[PDB]
Amino acid sequence: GTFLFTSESVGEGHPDKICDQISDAVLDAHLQQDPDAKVACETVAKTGMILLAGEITSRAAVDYQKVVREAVKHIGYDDSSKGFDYKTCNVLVALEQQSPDIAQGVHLDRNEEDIGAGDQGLMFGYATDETEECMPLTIVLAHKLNAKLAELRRNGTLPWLRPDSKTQVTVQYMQDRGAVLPIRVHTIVISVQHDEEVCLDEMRDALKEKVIKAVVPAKYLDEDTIYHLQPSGRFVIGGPQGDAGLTGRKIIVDTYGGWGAHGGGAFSGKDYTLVDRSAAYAARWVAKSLVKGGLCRRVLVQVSYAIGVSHPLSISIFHYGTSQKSERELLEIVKKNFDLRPGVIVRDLDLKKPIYQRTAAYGHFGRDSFPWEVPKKLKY
Amino acid sequence: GTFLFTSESVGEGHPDKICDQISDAVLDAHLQQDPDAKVACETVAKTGMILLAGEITSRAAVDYQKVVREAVKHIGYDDSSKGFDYKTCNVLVALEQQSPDIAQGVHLDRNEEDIGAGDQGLMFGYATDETEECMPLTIVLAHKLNAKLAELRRNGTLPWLRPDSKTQVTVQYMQDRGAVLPIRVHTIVISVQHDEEVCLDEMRDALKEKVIKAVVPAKYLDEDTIYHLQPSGRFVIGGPQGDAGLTGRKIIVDTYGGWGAHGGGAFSGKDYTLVDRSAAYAARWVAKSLVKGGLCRRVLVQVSYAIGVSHPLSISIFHYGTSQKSERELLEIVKKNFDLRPGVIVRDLDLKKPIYQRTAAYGHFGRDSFPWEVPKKLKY
Ligand SMILES: Nc1ncnc2c1ncn2[C@@H]1O[C@H](CO)[C@@H](O)[C@H]1O
Ligand SMILES: Nc1ncnc2c1ncn2[C@@H]1O[C@H](CO)[C@@H](O)[C@H]1O
Ligand SMILES: [K+]
Ligand SMILES: [K+]
Ligand SMILES: [Mg+2]
Ligand SMILES: [Mg+2]
Repeated sequence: GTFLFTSESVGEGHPDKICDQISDAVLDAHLQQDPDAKVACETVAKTGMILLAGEITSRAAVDYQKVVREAVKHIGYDDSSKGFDYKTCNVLVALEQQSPDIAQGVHLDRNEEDIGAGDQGLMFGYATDETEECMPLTIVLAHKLNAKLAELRRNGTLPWLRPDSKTQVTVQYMQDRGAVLPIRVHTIVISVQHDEEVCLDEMRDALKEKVIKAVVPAKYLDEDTIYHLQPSGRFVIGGPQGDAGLTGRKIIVDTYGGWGAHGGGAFSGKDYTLVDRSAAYAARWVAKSLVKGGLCRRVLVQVSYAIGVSHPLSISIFHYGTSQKSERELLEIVKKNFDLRPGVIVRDLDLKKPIYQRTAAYGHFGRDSFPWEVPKKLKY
Repeated sequence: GTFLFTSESVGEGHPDKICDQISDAVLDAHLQQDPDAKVACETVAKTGMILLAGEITSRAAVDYQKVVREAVKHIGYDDSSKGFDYKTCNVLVALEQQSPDIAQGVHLDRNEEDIGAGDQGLMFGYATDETEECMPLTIVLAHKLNAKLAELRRNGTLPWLRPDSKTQVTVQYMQDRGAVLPIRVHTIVISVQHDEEVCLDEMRDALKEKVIKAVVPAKYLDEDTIYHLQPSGRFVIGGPQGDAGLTGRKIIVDTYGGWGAHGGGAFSGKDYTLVDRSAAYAARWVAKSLVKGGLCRRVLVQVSYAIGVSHPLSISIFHYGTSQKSERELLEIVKKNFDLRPGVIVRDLDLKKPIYQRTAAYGHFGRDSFPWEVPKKLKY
């Protein structure tokens, strides 16, 4: 009755995550000046280059050079020896207004409450009672391993670390009436960029003693756990020099690590009218409210939209058999307690607030008591 | 016992799909000259611009200007009146060699059979007996609606159509012992770019009579079906001018439309050593072989890898209760019949053949009898 499940995460300096953080830094900069900014900012990163591409309509005056470079500085790429330097990289901007055809169809002359969806699409929310934060253990551990690397890099415990890292965690689970119970960690992978001077054995020892053992509860680790630590043997070249980055290429790292489902939309760089983000946040909020409310132990929520239409086209609830109530009953409860119009979500989840850069690494869910992580008390 | 499920698809000229097709055109061009080319080609599209970014190590001599422009020509963007023209757009190239640190860790001096994975990561395969091609009806219909638009555009039946389109299909399903049974189409969305001269009513009538009714079996369509046709009211600006495109931003459109699961990796622009693609193809192949072999009606397969390691780190089978055999038994059958090392997958699925551009629109699965769509006869 046991099975394996694997999730991955990446660090703040993984080239794809760099792009997500910059895109949300641009979004936050606009919202600080114009809460109703329309933002669709894609970022591309390669050796020596940050490119901004997309559509922004805003009353703000934003210094893109400063915003991008400050974001890269925060990540830690501040010297050519590290492969990338905020002081001297190229920043290119290819930003235009929102298409007037889109503007007239989505929000122009529409009361905020009844604004249309900024696009069609589908979105999922997921929650599982296997952790206090209602997230799969596989991805929670994966995120925390990268966070520990960043912590030990910035505090100088491991000065040889560089910002680009990847982790992967395989957990053995037990089935429990549709719910899942973690038993043990089966395999951990860690690859992290490092300086030229540190040897492989020193790095592998540190990754086991100072990162994994400092992160993963001992009850999940045993003599049989498999460790793949710096399995490439050498990872000096990294960041954008090692691998092109793009916004929206870590959407499973951003959400549930393969558990639940995904509708395909990226989060970073998008204002609240773009339901790919806001509706995914709302769907998480619904799912966690159902689990924390004791109606189920594990649940998947789908919603979908049409461009220009405020009300969702479909809503679906899948509880994996972990509720006494039928899925139909849960759907009725959701409809009585939630209003998933984008012009209502924005108020409930405070999505004009410039807090988006905080979401763009280590997952959008399970952390920091964002509004979508604070369950709603359900009436039924 | 009924529920809704929604999937979307996009056309060949959706800016994200444009990028996928160009990336695979570049991949195919290299493989035509060098079957062992190492390719990691990202594409970015915005008004007037195609940018290539990434890492290629190859003995080929490729004319990127010709390959990109020929791909855009094939899609149909051949005049400024359409928003984009292969003859006069900018093509920028930021391509470098594969990182030597990656090269030494993955494939250098390693027998082809025992080559390491080109990265860590997780991948899923999925199959469902609800259609002959073992795909969810929602996404099959969504793809076919875009294909019909492209057919009627290219054959001149609807000369006002332009290449950029999106569709979305909501199906009502019935539960059947873990399997799913389509009952009816609940909602269809179609948005497609059009010329300035055609009126909204003419377009909406054509989309219902010449596209939907020509694609969707009448048994699924009834008086209650909801149609959202050109719901924005105007879609003249489109393609990259309307919305920035990036490679790997339609990964759910590329796979199962929200059904099953996804590990996060993009397909287009990647050679066989990059398991994000090859292992996803192999996982589809496993899943379809199990369903077509009569061992289950609906199944999800996970695999995962570590960079530099040939053998998978984990394999998992989820059959939704649609088999008499346990999931453990199915896993044993998979292990006896499949070898999921990347240096074996390449031989079984012929992944050095330059056929990748054919996969980059209308989904990678359920079509064209690619090698991963031809089930393996299982011994057990
Ligand atoms: N030499 C290497 N060893 C391990 N991981 C690497 C190496 N070079 C790059 N990576 C990571 O793998 C990703 C994909 O190549 C990169 O973005 C980086 O995070
Ligand atoms: N005016 C419009 N109406 C409907 N869909 C549109 C419009 N403009 C662009 N789109 C589609 O929506 C996507 C996201 O904006 C675009 O890439 C395009 O496919
Ligand atoms: K890449
Ligand atoms: K976009
Ligand atoms: Mg990537
Ligand atoms: Mg997109």
